Amino acid sequence: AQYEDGKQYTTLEKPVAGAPQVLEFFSFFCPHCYQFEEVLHISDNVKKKLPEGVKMTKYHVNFMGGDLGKDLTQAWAVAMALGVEDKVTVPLFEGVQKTQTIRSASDIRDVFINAGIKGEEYDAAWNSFVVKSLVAQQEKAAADVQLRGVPAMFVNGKYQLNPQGMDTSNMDVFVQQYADTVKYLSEK
Repeated sequence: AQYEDGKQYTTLEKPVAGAPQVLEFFSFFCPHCYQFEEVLHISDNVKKKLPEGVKMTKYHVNFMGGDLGKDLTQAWAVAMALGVEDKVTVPLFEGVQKTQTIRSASDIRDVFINAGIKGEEYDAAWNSFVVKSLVAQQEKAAADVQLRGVPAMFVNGKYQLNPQGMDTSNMDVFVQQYADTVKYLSEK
C-alpha cells in the first residue's frame, strides 16, 4: 500500500493509554532537532494538515546535556504552563545551538525575560508544583513510549513515525511525506 507498517511508521508493541493525539519529543541540545524545527518546520507542517480538533503536544527530554538538559525540560514546562511556547522555541534553539550563549539556568531565564515574560512570573512558574508535574509528565511520557532517541513523534499513543523509511533526498518532499504520514496515522 501507500502507507506501510515498517516503512513510514512503526507500531508500538505496547500502546499507551490516554496519550496525546500527536506527541513530539525533542531536545534543545539536539542538532537533528534544530533541523527539524528551525529548518524543516516539521511541527508546523504536521499541524497544517491535522484533522479538526487534533492537538499537537510537544515534550522536551532530559538525556542530552546533563544539568543544562534538565534545566531546559523545566523551562519548557514553564513555557507550557505560561502558554509561551511560540515565543521561546526559536531563541532557545538558537541560544543553545547557534550562538551557544545558553550555558546556565540563568541564561535560559534571560530568553524568557527578553521575550516579554516578567521575572516574577517566570520565577513563580519555575518553582511551582504545576511545573514539577509537567516535568514528570514529560519524563513519564518518554517512559511510556520507551523512548530511545530524539526527534521522535508518536500518534494516538500507538504509532511511531519512521523518518528513516521515508524519501530523504528532497527536504520538502521529506517534510510533506512526514506531515502526510502523521495525518494518515491520526485518522487510523
